[PDB]
Amino acid sequence: TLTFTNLTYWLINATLPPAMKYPGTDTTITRSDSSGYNRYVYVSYYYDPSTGYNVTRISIVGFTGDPTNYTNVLQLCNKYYSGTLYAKLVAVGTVGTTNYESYIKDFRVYFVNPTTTPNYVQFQGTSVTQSATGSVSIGPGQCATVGAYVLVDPSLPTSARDGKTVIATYQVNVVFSTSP
Amino acid sequence: TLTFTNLTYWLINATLPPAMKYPGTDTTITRSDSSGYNRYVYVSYYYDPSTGYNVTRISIVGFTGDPTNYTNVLQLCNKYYSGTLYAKLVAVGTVGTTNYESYIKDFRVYFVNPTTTPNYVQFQGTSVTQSATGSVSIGPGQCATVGAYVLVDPSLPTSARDGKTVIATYQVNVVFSTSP
Amino acid sequence: TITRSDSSGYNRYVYVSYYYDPSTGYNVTRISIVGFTGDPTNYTNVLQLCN
Repeated sequence: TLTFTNLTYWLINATLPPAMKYPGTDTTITRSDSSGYNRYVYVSYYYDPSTGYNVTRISIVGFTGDPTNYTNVLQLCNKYYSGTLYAKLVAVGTVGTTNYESYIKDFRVYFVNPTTTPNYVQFQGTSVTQSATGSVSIGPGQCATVGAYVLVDPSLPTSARDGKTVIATYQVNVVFSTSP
Repeated sequence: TLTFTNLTYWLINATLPPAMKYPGTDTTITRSDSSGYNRYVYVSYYYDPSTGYNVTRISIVGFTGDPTNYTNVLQLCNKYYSGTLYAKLVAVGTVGTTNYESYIKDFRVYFVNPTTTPNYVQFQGTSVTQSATGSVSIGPGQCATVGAYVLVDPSLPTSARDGKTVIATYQVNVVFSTSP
Repeated sequence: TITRSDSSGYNRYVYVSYYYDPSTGYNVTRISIVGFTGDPTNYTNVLQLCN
């Protein structure tokens, strides 16, 4: 009954995403004990073959029974879209499983350079107690820097304190936006 | 035997398509890097002479290694019909071959303002995995918006990462009607 | 029975009528179907034929 179509062509274009990640400054602590890793903060990105996400892994060292605060880990800012870009962090949840995840008692990722609405995502062991943060405005050239906060329960077994072993793996998604 | 004909007299004067295609606010970014194009979304409706269709060329610049979605892409928005329009979405497949189509891991199309039953047709590279959606009401005054969701695998060569080259071309057939 | 039309003059979109033409003596039946440019047109119920 008067069924009508349009037959629309769609074309797509590919370019480097405008967010990009810099390793910050705390990747040059260059001081470490016999820990295999010669640094304290690692920043690198590899192409996931399953889904093609620009995965950016980070290695953070936490001190058992003693809270640790970071002030310069990652900075986010537009490098090609020269507009006012809005960013926000959303927590996803634990990925993988090492059965050590009950031994972490608090873990937070937050902005340091721009101060805004709550500006922290908190993980209580395996569950997520803070869903997402608010937006933040970023201009051309200036970047929002991201801190960290790790606290590991001191009851961790001695055999896993040498630093080789991984005790957690958290996914957080930071979402760019053109609106507040 | 007992065969009397019809001799139909069959009146046609086609009216303008009451839906019509509006660029939306995505073309109002008006800002871009030194990538050649001043705009990211090139929405334009062109008279196709090859087969006689009001084909609309719109550009959806999908960023490499990062799933990108758009909110205000296309407006199916009745200005010449005084009733309520009921539409559903069916996709065709591929047009031509850029030899880069395998680099797409997902291409699904979901609206923002109109909300209904699944409301997304999803491509899987060259193949198709979603058939169609349900009906949605579009009447006078209330105006329907079309969205998108594009993800590109970051294994694309840097030469095609400039945004000039077209990486894929798909057909979508939206069927607007006056009845559900 | 579409019974709906924009500012196109005809208050309907499908017409069915028949007149007895004297030139050929045929029960010529008149059907009118509105078209749309750049747009395939399909229908469901135009005419019913049965004894």
